[PDB]
Amino acid sequence: PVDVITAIKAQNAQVAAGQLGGTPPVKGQQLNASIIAQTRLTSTEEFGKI
Amino acid sequence: LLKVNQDGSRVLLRDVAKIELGGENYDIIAEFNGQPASGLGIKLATGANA
Repeated sequence: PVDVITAIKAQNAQVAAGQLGGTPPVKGQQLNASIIAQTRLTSTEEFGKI
Repeated sequence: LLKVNQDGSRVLLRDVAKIELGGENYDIIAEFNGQPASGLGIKLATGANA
């Protein structure tokens, strides 16, 4: 079980992504948009595919 | 000290990254008549006398 627990905690999460063009940006930097990383699970499916 | 090498070299933080007394956050920047300024923005508590 302990492994099952770990697995699930690991492959299923949201994570602190960060930012392109973060603050402070570099002089003249001109594109600013968010990073999206690991997203928490949605399906009964995505949990089989663990 | 972050990691000591075989060859007697020390790897200091000073080396691996630049270090400075700086802003906790660089989102918000304030200028008073163009002169640089920092400010206090007071919002009124619920019900207290202005």
